[PDB]
Amino acid sequence: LTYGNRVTLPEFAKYIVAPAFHEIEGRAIPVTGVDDDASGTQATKLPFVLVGLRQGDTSGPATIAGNSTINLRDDFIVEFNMKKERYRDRKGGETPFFSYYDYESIRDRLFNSMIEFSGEHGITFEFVSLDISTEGDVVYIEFRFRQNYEWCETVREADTTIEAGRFSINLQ
Amino acid sequence: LTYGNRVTLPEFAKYIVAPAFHEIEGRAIPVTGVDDDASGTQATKLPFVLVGLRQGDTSGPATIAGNSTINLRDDFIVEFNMKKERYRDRKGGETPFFSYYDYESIRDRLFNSMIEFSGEHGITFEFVSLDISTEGDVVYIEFRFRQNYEWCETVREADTTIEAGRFSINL
Amino acid sequence: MYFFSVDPRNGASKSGDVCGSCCCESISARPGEVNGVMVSYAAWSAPLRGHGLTNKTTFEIDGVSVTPPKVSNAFGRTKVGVVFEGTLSDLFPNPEGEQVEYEISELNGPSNGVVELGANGAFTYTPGALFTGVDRFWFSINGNIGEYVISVDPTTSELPQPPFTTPVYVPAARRSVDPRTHVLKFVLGVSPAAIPGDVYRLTVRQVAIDCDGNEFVHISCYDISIGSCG
Amino acid sequence: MYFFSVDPRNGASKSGDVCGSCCCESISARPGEVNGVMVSYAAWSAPLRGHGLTNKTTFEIDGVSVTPPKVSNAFGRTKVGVVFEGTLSDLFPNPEGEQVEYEISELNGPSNGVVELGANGAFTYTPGALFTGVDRFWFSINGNIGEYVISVDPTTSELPQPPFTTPVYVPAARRSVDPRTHVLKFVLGVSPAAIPGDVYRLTVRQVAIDCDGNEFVHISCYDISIGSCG
Amino acid sequence: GTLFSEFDNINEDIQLLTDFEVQPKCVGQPGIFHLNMRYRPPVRGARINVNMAPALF
Amino acid sequence: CNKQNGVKNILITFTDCDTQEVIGPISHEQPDDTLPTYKNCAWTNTALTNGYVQRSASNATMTLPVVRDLRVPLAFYQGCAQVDVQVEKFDGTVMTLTEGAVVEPEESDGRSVTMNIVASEIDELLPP
Amino acid sequence: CNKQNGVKNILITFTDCDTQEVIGPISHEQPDDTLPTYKNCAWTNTALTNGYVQRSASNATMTLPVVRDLRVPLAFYQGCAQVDVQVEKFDGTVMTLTEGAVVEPEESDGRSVTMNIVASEIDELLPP
Repeated sequence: LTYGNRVTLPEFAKYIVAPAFHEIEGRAIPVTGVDDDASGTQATKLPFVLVGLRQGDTSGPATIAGNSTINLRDDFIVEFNMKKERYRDRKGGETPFFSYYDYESIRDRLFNSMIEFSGEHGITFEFVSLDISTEGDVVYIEFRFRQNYEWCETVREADTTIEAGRFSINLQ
Repeated sequence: LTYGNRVTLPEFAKYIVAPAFHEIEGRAIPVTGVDDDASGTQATKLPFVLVGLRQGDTSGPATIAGNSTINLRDDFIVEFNMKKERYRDRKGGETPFFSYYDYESIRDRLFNSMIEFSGEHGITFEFVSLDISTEGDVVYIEFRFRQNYEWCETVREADTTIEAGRFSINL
Repeated sequence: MYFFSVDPRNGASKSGDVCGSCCCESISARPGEVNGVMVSYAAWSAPLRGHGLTNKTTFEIDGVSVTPPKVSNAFGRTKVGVVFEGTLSDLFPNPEGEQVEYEISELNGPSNGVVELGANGAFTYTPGALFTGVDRFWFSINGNIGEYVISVDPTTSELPQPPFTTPVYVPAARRSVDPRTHVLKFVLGVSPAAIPGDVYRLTVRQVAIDCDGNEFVHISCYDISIGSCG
Repeated sequence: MYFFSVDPRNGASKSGDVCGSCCCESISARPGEVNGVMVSYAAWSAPLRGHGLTNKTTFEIDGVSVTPPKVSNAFGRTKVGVVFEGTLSDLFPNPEGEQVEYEISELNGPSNGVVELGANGAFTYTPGALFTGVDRFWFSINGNIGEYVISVDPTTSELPQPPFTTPVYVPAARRSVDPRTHVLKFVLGVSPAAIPGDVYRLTVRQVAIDCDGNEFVHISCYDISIGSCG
Repeated sequence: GTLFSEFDNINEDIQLLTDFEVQPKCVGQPGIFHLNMRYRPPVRGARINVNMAPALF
Repeated sequence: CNKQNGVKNILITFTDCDTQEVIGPISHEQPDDTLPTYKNCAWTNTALTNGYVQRSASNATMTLPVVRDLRVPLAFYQGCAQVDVQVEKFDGTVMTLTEGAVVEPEESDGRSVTMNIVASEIDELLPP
Repeated sequence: CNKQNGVKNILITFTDCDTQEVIGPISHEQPDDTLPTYKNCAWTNTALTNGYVQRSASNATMTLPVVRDLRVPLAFYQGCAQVDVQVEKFDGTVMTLTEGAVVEPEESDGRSVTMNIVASEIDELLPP
């Protein structure tokens, strides 16, 4: 993977979410913004997970001076689109669509995958907030992570000359 | 360049943005406000980059007294307009317009151009935030930079007199 | 490839003259090599806003430490197609009494023929068929290096005599100048017989030109130090 | 290219360096070089609101050190196309007894002919065919540098005699003045007969012009220090 | 103090006149960083000419 | 005028005071926005009475925060290695220091140290 | 300048009373903020009764702390060689003492000695 001290969202989706929950058949989509288009990102068959950058930001010092430890922070959000499934008891009863949905399993498995990836590569994320909201028969579970890193100047080129030489003089 | 300790927009757009990406044919347009007009600033062909001042502010001491180190802070933003291009996969496959766009290369090489310029002249900028947002077939990549400097008194004129000979009455 | 930046003959150079220095530049050379040298007259010809340099450069070679050779050189003549014979003993006047280990280096051998060295200072040179020109080959008599020149004739009358190339030389016509960037290029050839430790001096006289066709002369100096193993 | 600024004599307020009276500006020069000098009278002529400078300048070169030459210079005459012969032995009156290494430097050879130096102070100058003018060449007798000038005539009567160019000289008409920027340009030529260590003095007289056509004279001085890297 | 005397103006005597700019990237040869420094040997003792003036009370 | 305050280059040379082996000069990077501090005069003063003052001898100090270079041991920053430092600001100033000695080591975390260098004299080169 | 209480130069010249060799005059540097202390009057006084005083003979004393110069042996400071000391303050005063003798040496660590010099008479110069 690129960026030895960091991850890009495609890598996040295909390495931390895809090897995780298998009932999504590898449908981990990276988008521009998780709310940029709701008419198109509501078509993929359930269940599917979106990953998109919320806002790129700093973590303290960010002046661009060739040597100042440019610190960075990207805020992205991971949303599960999962299908709620009512239970039927034969006796003629049902569970409403507004019943409680066990997300705790989802957070558990997501965090275990993240911990394993960190322990493999030494890259860790910050958990910020968790929001759950339903619509029709689909529940939206939106994790908002945050990741700090330092931007490594790339130019890293060759360097003018190579010195050597000497010569002196003691004038008048 | 004017303003030895600063770089006015036009100079930013033509010396930092232009020698960067060659896919914008130097279409780094300096505008007054980034949202001053959305019906006119959407005619230039894709891709292209705008540069415009958001708001000018201070950085602490700002009194205007001839000698107080008037400090100033100009908050401007750089908006990329890049044409999204879907990937076609013969078999009736395509990638929707909401697929992820790699802004990382953009940020990287823009920062590189800024670093080279800073090394060439000793002028540094502050990064504040990065926002992306799409619309139809266009992705807007919006950087917000902030630049500190000190404003110099320009008057710098000739002196009132030149002293010498005085006078004296020690009665 | 050597690259030199010329004195701008402005002023700061050598604090005017107070300093002086101007000790001639250094050029390390190895016997047998053929290197290239470039000199940038820009720092001198850029203020003289005009038509740059001209193709009127001049060189000179003089030895400040030569160590005259022990073995002498030799010249021979033959016709086309006919084999040539020669000896290799009368070229080494030895003051002391010692043995003569004749040798022909495979690196600096002939170019259009084949040489079979005899057992006692003899050699047979078969020239290349269907060829007429000059040929050279470098022998190593008891370590001391010398050259043997052969002139093959086009069977009619005779060929003239080559000038027995010097230890250090600059090719006749391999110099050039780019008036757009004020750079003079030339070649520096070192014979395989140049003795290590010797020092030669090369002086370069380059003439620029103004906007109306007048001249501006400049002279510079370098020391070629013939060293061994680099 | 030397670049000098003039003392503007505005108030003559130029804090002397206390000790360091010299007011002439220093100019280093090497035997054989032909350099260019630019002097900016802008500091003195710009307050004088008028038509700037004019090309009616004047120069003079009075020596300071001389170190009189050892070998004398020589002059010869010949017709067009006909080969010329000459000697080089009566041109070096030696006080002491030593040998005479006659030598003709390749850098300062002839310009329209060829010179074959004999074995002992003799030489044969073959001028280039279809040519009629003057030619020069600089010999080096025992290190001492002297010049020989030859005049080839177009077979009719005779050619006049050139003035035996001096150690330090300023070309007749190669100077110019830019009234738009108050800049005077001239050439400084040092003949190969210059002796290292000597000092000459060049005094320049430049005249500016007012709005009505009068004159404003300005005089400056420079010390030409002939330095040499040999 | 030991090797030489106090520089009158150290930012004039010392000068590290380089040429690197000329050197183009199309060649590697570095090393022309000539340095020219002035010299004024440490001042010493010399004639201390004295003038005694005998007198009485 | 007075171009932006801030540091541009920081050079450090380590010499172990036991084996006399030298490392550097290596560059470094500021860990934050703060800048190094200085004191050049080797003579501190003390407030006497009635305007007078006692001029005693003292040491030129320098406080400098840097990010630890992951090829130099941390001991070389904590005061187990003689250091020679050089700083260059944007406005053209440069501050050089030779035979420095890290005094009063402060506990660090392994990625950002604050060295209190003490030297005999610090030299300037006030910009052109 | 005026109003600066402090030492500027300390010259010491050692002469061995065994081999008659001479070393100096070598300059020295103060080890701390303490200044050399002096007493010029070569006559001590003692308080008798009713305003009188017994004026007896005594010596001229001097107390001088200096950093040992790493070329002169330590013994030359501990009272094994005759010393010739000469001090100058910032306000112009310069005090000279010749053929002194270090009396009652104190323990030292090798880098900062405190000499109690005794001599016949010290001269002052009293800046103009």
